[PDB]
Amino acid sequence: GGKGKKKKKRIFTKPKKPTHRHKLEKMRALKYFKVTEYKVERTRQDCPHPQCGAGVYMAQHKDRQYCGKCHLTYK
Amino acid sequence: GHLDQWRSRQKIGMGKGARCCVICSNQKALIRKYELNVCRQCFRENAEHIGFTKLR
Amino acid sequence: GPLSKKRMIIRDGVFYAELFEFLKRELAEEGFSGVSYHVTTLRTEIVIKATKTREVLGVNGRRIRELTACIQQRFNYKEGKLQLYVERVEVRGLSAMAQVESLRFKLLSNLQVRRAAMGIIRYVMESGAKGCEVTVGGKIKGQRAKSMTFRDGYMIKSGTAHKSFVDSACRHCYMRAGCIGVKVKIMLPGDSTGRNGPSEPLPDVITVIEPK
Amino acid sequence: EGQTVRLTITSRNAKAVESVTSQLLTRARDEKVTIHGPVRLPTRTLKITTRKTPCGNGTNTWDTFELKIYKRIIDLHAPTEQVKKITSFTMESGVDVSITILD
Amino acid sequence: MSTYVPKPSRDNVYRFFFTEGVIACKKDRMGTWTGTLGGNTFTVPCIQVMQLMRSLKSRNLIKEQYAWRHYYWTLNDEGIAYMRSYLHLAPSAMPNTQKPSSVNFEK
RNA sequence: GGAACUUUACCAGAUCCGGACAGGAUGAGGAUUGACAGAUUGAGUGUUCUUUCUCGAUUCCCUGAAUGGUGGUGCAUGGCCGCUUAUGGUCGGUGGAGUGAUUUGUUUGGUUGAUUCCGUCAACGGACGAGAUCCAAGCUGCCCAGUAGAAUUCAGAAUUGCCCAUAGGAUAGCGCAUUCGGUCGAAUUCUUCUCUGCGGGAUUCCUUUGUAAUUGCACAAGGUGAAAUUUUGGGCAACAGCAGGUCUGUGAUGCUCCUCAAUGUUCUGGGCGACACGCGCACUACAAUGUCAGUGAGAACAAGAAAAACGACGUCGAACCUACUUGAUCAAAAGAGUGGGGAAACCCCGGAAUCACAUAGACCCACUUGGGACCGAGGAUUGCAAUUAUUGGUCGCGCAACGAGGAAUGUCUCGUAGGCGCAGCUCAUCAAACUGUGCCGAUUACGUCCCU
Ligand SMILES: [K+]
Ligand SMILES: [K+]
Ligand SMILES: [Mg+2]
Ligand SMILES: [Mg+2]
Ligand SMILES: [Mg+2]
Ligand SMILES: [Mg+2]
Ligand SMILES: [Mg+2]
Ligand SMILES: [Mg+2]
Ligand SMILES: [Mg+2]
Ligand SMILES: [Mg+2]
Ligand SMILES: [Mg+2]
Ligand SMILES: [Mg+2]
Ligand SMILES: [Mg+2]
Ligand SMILES: [Mg+2]
Ligand SMILES: [Mg+2]
Ligand SMILES: [Mg+2]
Ligand SMILES: [Mg+2]
Ligand SMILES: [Mg+2]
Ligand SMILES: [Mg+2]
Ligand SMILES: [Mg+2]
Ligand SMILES: [Mg+2]
Ligand SMILES: [Mg+2]
Ligand SMILES: [Mg+2]
Ligand SMILES: [Mg+2]
Ligand code: NA
Ligand code: NA
Ligand code: NA
Ligand SMILES: [Zn+2]
Repeated sequence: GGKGKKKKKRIFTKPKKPTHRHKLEKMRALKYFKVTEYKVERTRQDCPHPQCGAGVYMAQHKDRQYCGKCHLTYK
Repeated sequence: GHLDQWRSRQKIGMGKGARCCVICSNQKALIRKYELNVCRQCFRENAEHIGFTKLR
Repeated sequence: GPLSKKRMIIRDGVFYAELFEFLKRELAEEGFSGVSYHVTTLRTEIVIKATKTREVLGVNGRRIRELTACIQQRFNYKEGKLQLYVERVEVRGLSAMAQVESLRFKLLSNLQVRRAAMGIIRYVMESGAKGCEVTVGGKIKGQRAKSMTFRDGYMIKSGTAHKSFVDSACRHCYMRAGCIGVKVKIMLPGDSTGRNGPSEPLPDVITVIEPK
Repeated sequence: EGQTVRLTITSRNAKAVESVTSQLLTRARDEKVTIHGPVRLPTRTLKITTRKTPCGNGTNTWDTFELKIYKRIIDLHAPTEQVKKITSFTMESGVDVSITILD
Repeated sequence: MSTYVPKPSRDNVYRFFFTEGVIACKKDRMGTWTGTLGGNTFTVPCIQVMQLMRSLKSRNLIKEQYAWRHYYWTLNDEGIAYMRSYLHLAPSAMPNTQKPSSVNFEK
């Protein structure tokens, strides 16, 4: 037996893990658009998934061209 | 993700955890005869309304 | 395929019990005394019995339409298949449900338990009841709980005929100290048509016809 | 001779089911249709036995709750319009009347 | 499983809540609630509906009743007043429970 | 409360906010949400991290607050239940008695299970309980059947008289010989059996050279009868109480505790099962009034499938239970195919087990063909998951006790005890439990206050 529903307050070996926050990208549309004097070009490729908003720009991570919705990675 | 893991075992819908009292949501001592799905304590309080009576 | 007869009556009873509980919780301030329904090929025709007929109705039927929408959404009734009606209780004092709710309201108004219970007993007997019994239990005087019973007139307890001759109701009272249980039992008088009685003499009463 | 229509009357109330059956029979006799006979099917008793206590203390006492189901059937050789006319009246609450065509 | 209710779902529940003055939802944390709007069908998670109604109740925009694992939420006068302002509905618009009755609910 | 996960309240860990709302700080090219891949990790878990996308005013951010809790306290409570207590008990009004607490009523006596009655009476009138009422069973009337059955008459079939066994006893037949629920015949007629909503029927009714009575209330034997005393078995059940149980039934609840590395809520794993031992309650036995292997005749109460889901084009159609066939040119358990049933309709003419058999069957008093505990190996089945055997089936193990059980101790008086199975209930899978049901069916007493 033991104390009924009591806060033992044990000691944690692993340090407390932080909480994830959105990484701000200032002027994301500025980096996506490539306005050559004016013909605006899309540096990121348009989505190849019609159901997942056909035309939404994918990511440009090193060696990965995934999208946010369809998650159709290119590598 | 966390949404995929959230209540994944409950989504299976088998065993006592799937079932509950239709009146009080308790999962203990459920009467499943005639598909009543009412816990015994709730059934005693609501027996007359359902139509049952205490004969012999 | 179609449900068996056993399953059908079980479904009807469960629906009635749910409907009764919903109406009792909703129309607590009104003297909700019972509910009946009659399913036909056209509609459902739920009839609600209450004492404060205008209060449950609302203005232009606003509340009764709200109740109809609640029942229709809960049980997935199609359009033009559910209809609600409000009927007034013939005698307020002979309904145990109405009196116990009134006693609950009196106790929440911070009144003396003895005075409130005697007032309920008085009104019940002026209504024409053969007897009335009121029970109040819980933390009344102090920390130590106690139960007091107030009686007047006739009241039968044993057998099976007491179920037909006695109307009973119990309610919870939520006070600052805790829960208070109120019970009202009314020995209904004989009625010709059974609207306010069982329409039968007591099981142990024998009457000898006066010769002509 | 003609098509046969089956009236199935079921109710939890014995008095209600009997009154509906009598009213249906009387209306059929008024319409002069050939009825076979009101057959009283066996009464079915739904039994639920539960422990009285809500906690499991003391002598293990039990509650036997019973629900009785009454069923009647009436056979008559009448056109569907005539059976609809016979059936069209005010029934008691809690009584179920079903229409079946025999083949 | 999330209470992050999308805005399009919010006004869809809001549109139903104005058309029919009450909303009934079973207290199942893994079920889906179905409405009608004006003839179509839309489904929104019950957890999102309960979160929206809890916000309305905390603001005193609705009245809440509960019985047999089912919620019943009903809009009061403040609720409909806020309801019209949010939806930008035409003035004097009233729910089905407040439109002209012409129906006798007596006996 | 028969827990593999869930239940679950416990343990070792990781998730989510399911902290509404209000006020602040922040915030449009961004308040936030959600994630590819690699690595962190038990987690091809965006949990967190690197990297970027995506979301969008839904949310963070912090202060109060709020919320949830099978957290405490049943010695703060409601409700319910158990017990006091299965017996006959309980209380006013007015009147009598007492300074008063209180008493009388509510009693000498007899009778009754009964404070049930008669009778008496400083009490008189009442109220509850008891009785009555209610449910079920036994007999019976009306009604009634194409969801129950029966009997005749024509057809269609089968046995058919000389037969006496391996040794073949006992046991009714002495105008027309029997048999055929597949003969998936055809006509008639009917309500003996069955179904059941209301009725009937039993009450001390009848009779004693009876007990009593000199009055009554009644009792005992027999009669009548399906039933002869509360007909039988249940349900209900007063008034006073208990610091009985339950905060592990509820959106029943005061006070109190935790509340974003939580006592909330999920997910993973383990535990609730863990054994030198003690105790309650069961199951199986110790064998011949038996065990095996055959064969026969034969119950009752009961259960059975699903939607604001999904597939098909506002209706079926698959979840449930079953019958038949197949598997089968070769074990069981399986696996399949087809058909039926919403349940008096299919299961089903419900082939239950005790039981019976002149079965000319095996065993022959022994831990033995008694007893199957423990254990090994193959295979199948339920489940998302079977290891700590889920559960059947097969062959082994039977050298595990146990040969009738010390002191003590439980229940029981008629279709009862005891035995014997069956159904329901828990249930995806699993009854040595419980709730009911029928089958086979006694010994003893019908008495007492010795024990309690
Ligand atoms: K006095
Ligand atoms: K074996
Ligand atoms: Mg009485
Ligand atoms: Mg009685
Ligand atoms: Mg188990
Ligand atoms: Mg577990
Ligand atoms: Mg766990
Ligand atoms: Mg939040
Ligand atoms: Mg918890
Ligand atoms: Mg709780
Ligand atoms: Mg207590
Ligand atoms: Mg208590
Ligand atoms: Mg305790
Ligand atoms: Mg006295
Ligand atoms: Mg105690
Ligand atoms: Mg508490
Ligand atoms: Mg245990
Ligand atoms: Mg034998
Ligand atoms: Mg053996
Ligand atoms: Mg597992
Ligand atoms: Mg095996
Ligand atoms: Mg042996
Ligand atoms: Mg058990
Ligand atoms: Mg004694
Ligand atoms: Na007195
Ligand atoms: Na006789
Ligand atoms: Na429960
Ligand atoms: Zn319940």
